[PDB]
Amino acid sequence: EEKFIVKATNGPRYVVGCRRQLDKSKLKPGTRVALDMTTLTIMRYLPREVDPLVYNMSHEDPGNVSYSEIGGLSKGCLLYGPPGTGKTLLARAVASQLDCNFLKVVSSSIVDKYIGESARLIREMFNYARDHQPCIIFMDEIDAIGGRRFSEGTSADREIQRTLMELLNQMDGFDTLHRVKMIMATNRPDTLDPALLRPGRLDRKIHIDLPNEQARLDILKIHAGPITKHGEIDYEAIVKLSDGFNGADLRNVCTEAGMFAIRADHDFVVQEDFMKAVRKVADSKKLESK
Amino acid sequence: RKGKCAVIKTSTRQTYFLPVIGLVDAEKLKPGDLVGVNKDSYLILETLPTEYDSRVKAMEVDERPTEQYSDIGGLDKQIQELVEAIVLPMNHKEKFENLGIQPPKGVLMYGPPGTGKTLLARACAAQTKATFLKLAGPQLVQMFIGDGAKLVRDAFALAKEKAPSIIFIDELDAIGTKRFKAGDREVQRTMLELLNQLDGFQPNTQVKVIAATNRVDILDPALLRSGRLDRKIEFPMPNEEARARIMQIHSRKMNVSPDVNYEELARCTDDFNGAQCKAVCVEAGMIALRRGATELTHEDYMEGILEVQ
Amino acid sequence: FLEAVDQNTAIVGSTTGSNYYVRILSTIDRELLKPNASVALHKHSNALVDVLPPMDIQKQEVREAVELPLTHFELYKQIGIDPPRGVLMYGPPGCGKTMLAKAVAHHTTAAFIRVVGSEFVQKYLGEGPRMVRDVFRLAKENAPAIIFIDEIDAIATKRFDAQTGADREVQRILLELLNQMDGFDQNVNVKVIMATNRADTLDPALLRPGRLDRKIEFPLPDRRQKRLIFSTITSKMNLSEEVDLEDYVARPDKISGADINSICQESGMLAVRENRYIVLAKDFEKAYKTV
Amino acid sequence: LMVCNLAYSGKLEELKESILADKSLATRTDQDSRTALHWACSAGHTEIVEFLLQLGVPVNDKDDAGWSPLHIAASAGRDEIVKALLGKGAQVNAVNQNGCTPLHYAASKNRHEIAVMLLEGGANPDAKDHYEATAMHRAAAKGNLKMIHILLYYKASTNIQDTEGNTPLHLACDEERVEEAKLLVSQGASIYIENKEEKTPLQVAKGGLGLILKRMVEG
Amino acid sequence: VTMMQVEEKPDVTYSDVGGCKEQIEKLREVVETPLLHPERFVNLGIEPPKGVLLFGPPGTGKTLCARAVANRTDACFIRVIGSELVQKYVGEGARMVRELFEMARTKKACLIFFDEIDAIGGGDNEVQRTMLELINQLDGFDPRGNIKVLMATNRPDTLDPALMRPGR
Repeated sequence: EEKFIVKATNGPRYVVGCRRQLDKSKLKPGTRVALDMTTLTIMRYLPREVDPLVYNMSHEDPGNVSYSEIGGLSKGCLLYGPPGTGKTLLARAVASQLDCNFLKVVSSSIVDKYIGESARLIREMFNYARDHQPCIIFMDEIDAIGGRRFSEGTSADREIQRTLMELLNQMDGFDTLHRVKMIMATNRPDTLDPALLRPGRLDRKIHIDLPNEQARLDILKIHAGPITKHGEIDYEAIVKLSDGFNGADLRNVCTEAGMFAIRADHDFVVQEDFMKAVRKVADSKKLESK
Repeated sequence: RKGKCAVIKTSTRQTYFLPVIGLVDAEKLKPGDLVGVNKDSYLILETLPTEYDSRVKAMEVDERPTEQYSDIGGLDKQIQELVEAIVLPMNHKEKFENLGIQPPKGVLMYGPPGTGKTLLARACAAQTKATFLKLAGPQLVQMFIGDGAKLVRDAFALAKEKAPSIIFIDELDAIGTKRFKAGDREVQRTMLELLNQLDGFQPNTQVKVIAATNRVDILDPALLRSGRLDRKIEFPMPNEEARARIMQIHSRKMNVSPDVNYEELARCTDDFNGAQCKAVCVEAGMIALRRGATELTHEDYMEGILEVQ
Repeated sequence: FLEAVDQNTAIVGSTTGSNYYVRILSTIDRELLKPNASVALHKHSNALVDVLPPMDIQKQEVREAVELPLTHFELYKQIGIDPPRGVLMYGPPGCGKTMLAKAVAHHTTAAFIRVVGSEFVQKYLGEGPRMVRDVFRLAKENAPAIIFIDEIDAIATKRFDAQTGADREVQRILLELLNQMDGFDQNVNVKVIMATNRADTLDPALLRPGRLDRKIEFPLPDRRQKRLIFSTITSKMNLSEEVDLEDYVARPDKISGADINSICQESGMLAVRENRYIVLAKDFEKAYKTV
Repeated sequence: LMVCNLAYSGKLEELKESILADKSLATRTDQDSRTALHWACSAGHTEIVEFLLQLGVPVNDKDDAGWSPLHIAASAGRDEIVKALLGKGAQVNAVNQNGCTPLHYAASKNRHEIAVMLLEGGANPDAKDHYEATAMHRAAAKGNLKMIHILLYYKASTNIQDTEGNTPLHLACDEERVEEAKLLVSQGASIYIENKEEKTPLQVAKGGLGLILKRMVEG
Repeated sequence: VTMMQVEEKPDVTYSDVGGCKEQIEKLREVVETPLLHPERFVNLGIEPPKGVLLFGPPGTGKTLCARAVANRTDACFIRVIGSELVQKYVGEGARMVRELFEMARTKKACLIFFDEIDAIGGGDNEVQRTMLELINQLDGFDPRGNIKVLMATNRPDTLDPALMRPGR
């Protein structure tokens, strides 16, 4: 109980003693510890971790105002792709607020270049979700893995649709998901696997757009924060003329009008270039909105 | 009595124990290499990032090119937005706080091939004055697994770690295929990884990533974002007027005969591109030497057009 | 420790693999001179102070020949001693070695030593004897367990050259326990079952009578095992009246294979599409043609 | 589809109101080319198939593999469903995925009534599959003696060469069926035909059973 | 193999023109004239021509290579075959081409011939290092961008040198 056997990383094994400061709590076997070159004393232990577990448990995003910067917006959630963006600013807004973790699930992690045994990763990662009591899952850009398998799919499509069969077997199969939550983000609400569009999984549907005048005005005011303008202020023309646009791309069009105003290297920016440059550039977005 | 430590690994495959020590650390504490260490005490004194694999680090080490933006003619209405979009984000960083402006990081320089978009984006890279770093599409497809992650994290390792530079890539459409095993799905792992590094990274306000596609047949719908390829300025095939302009400014150095009405060459140049007329200029500069007459004649235009095409 | 060349002096192999020649200390008696022991020298003096301590024919035949002597003590003494303690199975095409082991593990409630033949193939040649002596002593001491040695062909082949001296050393360990089992013929509290898939390259010492007096075979057509392996999986799964078992007991008669229950589980993983409520022939013959 | 659950669980008024509200649901199929007739025959419901067959659903609707509903009723053991499908004019010799006939699967369940109904309508007693095997090879492969006997009520052959060259006597002796081998031999089985591995039925039989085989041949 | 590949030997002269009346001038004006008249091509034009490209059917191949070696009126130059790069311990190609181009800088702008590009063109990423780096050393004018460019291959199945060759 006082002196035990240690196993060094280099390969040779040794035996050490007990230091008068530490106790027998951490001295139990199965815990990686640290040693000294002189007298082989023990200063403290060394907690194990995945070389990659630090990466999977460290990526963090700060910012607590983003939860209140989403605009006038009062077992699964579908974030589909009508003419309005912000599917990442909101998930990263609450995810940046707390999220209780950073368990991000990228749609490019189900590639499985080798034989399609991704069931070990569905049951492995979802088994981690069932192990850890709190868990929040994000599924961004699911349209790439959301093939409708209308015709006879090849071996590349059959394995992805087989992972979708595991998703069926773990959503409406023999396993409940009352505590875990998944956020299915995508781009086009037409090829979203109508077999998966059952309301048993996706309870509500949130059309990320700018329908309300108060939501477009609110997002316009939170994006129009650090910009300086002339005393003539009129937001009702910008909000009124904008019909069914993208939020972050409305920021890109407004800042594009701020650069259209910086071409004439004027410090103050009148709202004329906002109406005519948001007008014309937004019409170019309507041209490229096919 | 606060807890703070780190795991060390020597080059000789020997693991030791040591806490986080040294001077004031700002960019440190990352899992990197090339750190300072004395003889046997094994302390951390000077940490500096290494980025090993020089085959990817030294991909295209170019300081600055020779050609400038004043070598073309008839494209200022569409290239002026890019010249602004590379000059104002380099010198007017002070005004970016008064106005709250963040420049876009993804610009889509798309159009038909042979338009000289590579040499034109490089011609603007001479005006950027920053470090120019090329990258080819077919370079991501490698024999070993997980190489594309090392190439992408290497590109953002030199762009993130190094000084403000310029990274222009080309032939992105050759690998931007949205297939529904498959290699282009591996390029969807690496590609969607890069898009995740252009979507999940808010500190990406650093060095831009300029891209160019020779065709927009397979257009990835996920390439629409402020940080992603949002600047979509269409670059069509230059007409005989624009081709006579870029061929005139690209041929302003050779001894060209003053009796050029541009009507014969304007008629012969039908559905051509920029680099094709550049090849006609170079070919004329090739046979005009062996023609005996040091002055460029008028038949050399159609002679080169029918020669190489 | 490697070898003892004379009295009060021996050689000792270091952890790095280099062998050291160190005169042992006079206080230590001859008990610590075991060839396969965990000796520990000093870090500088390099002296040792103390060592560290390390059907129905095979169901009826294995039944009465195996479990009947197992559940009673001293029967080896009071039955007119005969050694059919070693039972050997054969047949490559049949999967086996899992359902008979499960049946043994369920009919009897005791300890079981499941050790596939490649369990001692390591870089340390001396770990083998430590493992088999620890298992032998915990078997003879704790309870009459059963040692399941499988695939003896890879560790039971003759060898004349010294390039593979590890295999000749572990087959000399097989000779060592092959003589200890001769010494353990009187009231040993362990059973040694055995299964192999190759009989051509087997050593003649194992097949010598008195050691392995049970040599059972496996048939290529597992018709009754196909019936029981389909009934044991369809008894819990949804029962379809359309499902037939005659073409699926006649086709594997020609194309014989292993893990048919796992093939039915693959058929369920293909029938979990939720479009087909009960499995049918589509995923049966499709599961056959896939795997 | 929903009609898969309606015909699966046996919802009477839900399926009746569903078809009376939308007549297309009867002709609609799922992703496995299975209509409501295949689900109601696989479930064994009488009234639902009486309504679907009363409306006049095609009885020869085959799935992707080619499984006709008469195989489902024959293997299903439901005499009334065989009465309905044969009443509508089902193909007694329909070709399935593996080229078998409903006689093999009705023989698999040892249902004598279904075999009488199918063989009475004009089913081939010597119908061979892709592997050149008839119902006697499989019924003998499980031990359906009376099924082979009622197959002999229709003058079926007892010497069909299998894909390996095995007669029904070879499989009867391989199954260790003494009475079945003595009955097949007594009814016209051949002991001289050899298979691909060159083994006579006498050699295939163990325990000296070939001596009483040939003894019953000469006796 | 690097110093083993050094070649200074007299060989076939110009007398073996193989019937190609125009082609022998298309290559003769680039193998003979730029060295004999350095100022005529700089003043009369902008620079002397780059070179020619002999490929296609083998036939009597390598004869015009010796014709080019003996055609130089000063000193027979070095020729380089391409079948020496596919060997064990890959990576030597980099130092090989960098030291033979360094020796090309030492030989006062001498001419270097590269035979058998098909043995290094057309996994193969370890070859892509040597041939893509080779393109970086040809298109890269650091050693020289004016002396000589010539490749000899049996098949046009080398697409990377065919798409990178229009540059220089």
